[PDB]
Amino acid sequence: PDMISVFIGTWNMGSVPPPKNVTSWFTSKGLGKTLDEVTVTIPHDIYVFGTQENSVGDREWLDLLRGGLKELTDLDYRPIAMQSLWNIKVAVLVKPEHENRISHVSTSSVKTGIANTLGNKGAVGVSFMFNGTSFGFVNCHLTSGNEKTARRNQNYLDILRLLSLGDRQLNAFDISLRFTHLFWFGDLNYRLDMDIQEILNYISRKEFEPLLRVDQLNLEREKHKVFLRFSEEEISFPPTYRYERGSRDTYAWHKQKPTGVRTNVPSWCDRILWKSYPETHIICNSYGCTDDIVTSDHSPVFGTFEVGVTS
Repeated sequence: PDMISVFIGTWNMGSVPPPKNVTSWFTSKGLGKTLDEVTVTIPHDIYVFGTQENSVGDREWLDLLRGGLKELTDLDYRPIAMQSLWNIKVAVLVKPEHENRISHVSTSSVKTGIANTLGNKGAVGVSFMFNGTSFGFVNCHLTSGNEKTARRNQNYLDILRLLSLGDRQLNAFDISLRFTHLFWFGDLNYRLDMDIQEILNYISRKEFEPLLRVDQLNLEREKHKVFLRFSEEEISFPPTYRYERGSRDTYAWHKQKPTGVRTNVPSWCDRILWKSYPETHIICNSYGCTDDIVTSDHSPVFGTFEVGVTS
């Protein structure tokens, strides 16, 4: 073809296995810029899944994917690559009609953290050539905590510099330049710079712009300190973190435990960003979160893209 559809899913699963049905994730049905207004489920050319706090072993986890897509699309999707760094996992699967259109499949992982305290923070990446065009997919999980924006940016640049995706002719290059299309997603862990009470009312009024204007990620992009020249689809879905398990009508922003009280204001922790080489084309058609996948204190986020490929 000339254009291809690429699904990207990122989901911090909360150290807890997924439920049997996660169709909503795969089909971009939920809140935000969604595909609720389609009934024929049209398969995508490439499926990319990023997860954080994944308790499922690497082998078992790719089976569920392969199966969920076979049951949704009737096609035996071929897995191209998988990378894990402890509980950070990414997998890429492809429509069988494109298996031999793919080459130079690379994988890498990097453990961010100058004295990374728990040490489950880092990234995993895969890169490959679809016909003549090269792709990169970075799934990461950066430093947690409301006040740790500085550590998150340092993690970003550490991933940026120390991750060896693609082949080694691209090495003086940096990741934002090694690839035709570079998708960066995961639990970036940036939070809202506002007090609990105002955040909740804005969410209850469905007024998201006053919240997005104090989102830490947006702020540090606007200070030109991270993700320089990356794009993000505008966000029109509620913060995906953090919910009580069981449902999606309760932000667990102040739960007391024998390990200390945790005050995490609702935030858009889970993001899909992208950067393309100039004069190359890419359009985002969905960007949202599900509202029925309840196993995790995060809700999964989806993004679909039409991407141009050569031949």
